Amino acid sequence: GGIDVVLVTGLSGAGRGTAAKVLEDLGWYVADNLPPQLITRMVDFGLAAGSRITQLAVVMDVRSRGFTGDLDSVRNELATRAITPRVVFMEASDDTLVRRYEQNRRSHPLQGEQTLAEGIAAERRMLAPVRATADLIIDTSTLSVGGLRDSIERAFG
Amino acid sequence: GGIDVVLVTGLSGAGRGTAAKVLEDLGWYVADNLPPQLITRMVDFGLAAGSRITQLAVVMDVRSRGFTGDLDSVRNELATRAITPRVVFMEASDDTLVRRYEQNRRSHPLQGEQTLAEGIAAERRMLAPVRATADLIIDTSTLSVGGLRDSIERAFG
Ligand SMILES: CC(=O)N[C@H]1[C@@H](OP(=O)(O)OP(=O)(O)OC[C@H]2O[C@@H](n3ccc(=O)[nH]c3=O)[C@H](O)[C@@H]2O)O[C@H](CO)[C@@H](O)[C@@H]1O
Ligand SMILES: CC(=O)N[C@H]1[C@@H](OP(=O)(O)OP(=O)(O)OC[C@H]2O[C@@H](n3ccc(=O)[nH]c3=O)[C@H](O)[C@@H]2O)O[C@H](CO)[C@@H](O)[C@@H]1O
Repeated sequence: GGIDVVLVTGLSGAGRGTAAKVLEDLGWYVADNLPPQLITRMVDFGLAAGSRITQLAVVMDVRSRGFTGDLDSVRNELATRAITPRVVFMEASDDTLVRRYEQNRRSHPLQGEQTLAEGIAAERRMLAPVRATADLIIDTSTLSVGGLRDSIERAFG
Repeated sequence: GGIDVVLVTGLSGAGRGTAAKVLEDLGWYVADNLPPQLITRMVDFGLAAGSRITQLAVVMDVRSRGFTGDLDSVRNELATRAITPRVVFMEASDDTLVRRYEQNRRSHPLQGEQTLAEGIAAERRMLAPVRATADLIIDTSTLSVGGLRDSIERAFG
C-alpha cells in the first residue's frame, strides 16, 4: 500500500516503451515485460526496506507470459496489499501503427500466420476489454516523442 | 538448467535496450530492469510448464535495484539451478555516447548534479570489473541499428 503502481499496456507500436522511458525520466522505477504472475513478487520487493521502491511502473502487454488481456487477477492480488494500480493504455490509428512498423522494419508480435494488418486487428480485439478499464488512454497517432513527453508529464506531474 | 539465460548490461546509451529488442526479434523472452534478487523468481517461473520459457534475456544495469556493479550473487543463484548465464556488455566511445544523449535529450542515470561526461566516466568506473567477466562485448561506436541486428544475429542466431 506504500507504493504507487502504474501498469503501461496497449497496442504494439503505439509507444509503450517510449511512455515507459518518460516515466523513468520522471523518477519512476520501470520494469518491462514482467509476467503477470510475478507482479506480487515485484511489489513485495519494492516494499522491503533497503530495496525500497515508492513509484513502480510495469509494462505488461501481448508479449508478457500469461497475459491474456485481463488485469483482474493482477488487480485482485495487488488489492490484498492495499494497492490499486493506475492503468495507462497506449493506442494509435491503424495507419500510424503500420507506418511505424514500416519505418522500424520490426515484426508485429501477432504477425506470422497472419499479416501485419491482421496482427494489429487481433491485438485490438484482445485488448478492447482491458482498454475500457484504463485510467488514461493516450492516442499517439500524431504525437511526436516530445508531445508524448508533455502528455505524460501532465498526468504524472 | 532447462532455460538459456542471457544478461544484457553495459554503458547507458551504448544500446542495451536496442540489443534486447534484437534478441526479442529472434524469439527470446526479454525482461528489462529486473532487480538482481528477482532473477531467481523469473527463472523458476520460466521452468514451470504452462509458463515455459526456453530462452530468457534480462537487461540489468545501473538502473536495477540492488545492482552494485557485480554479477556475483546472480551467477551464484543461477548456479543453484544448473544455469550458466551468458553476459553481453554494450559499450561505445565517449563521443558516441555524448552524441546519443544530445540527440535523444535524456539525462544520464549517474549524472546527478554533475555533467554528462562525469556521469559516463562514473559508469565506466562502476562497470569495468563486470565488463571483464562478460562473454561478449559489443562496441556500438559506429554501428547502426541494422549493424547491431547483424552482430547479435551472428552471435545468437
Ligand atoms: C513499431 C514498433 O517498434 N513496435 C514495437 C515497439 O512497440 P512500443 O509500443 O513499445 O513502441 P515504441 O515506444 O518503441 O515506439 C515505436 C515508434 O513510435 C515512435 N513514437 C512513439 C510514441 C509517440 O507518441 N510518438 C512516436 O513518434 C517512437 O519514437 C518509435 O519510433 O516495441 C515493442 C517492445 O519491443 C514491440 O513489441 C513492438 O512490436
Ligand atoms: C542515450 C540514451 O538514450 N540512453 C538511455 C538508453 O540507453 P540504452 O543503452 O538502452 O540505449 P538505446 O538502446 O535506447 O540506444 C540509444 C541510441 O543509440 C542508438 N543505437 C543503438 C545501438 C547501436 O548499435 N546503434 C545505434 O545507433 C539507438 O537507435 C538509440 O538512438 O535507455 C536506457 C533505459 O531507459 C537509459 O538508461 C539510457 O540513459
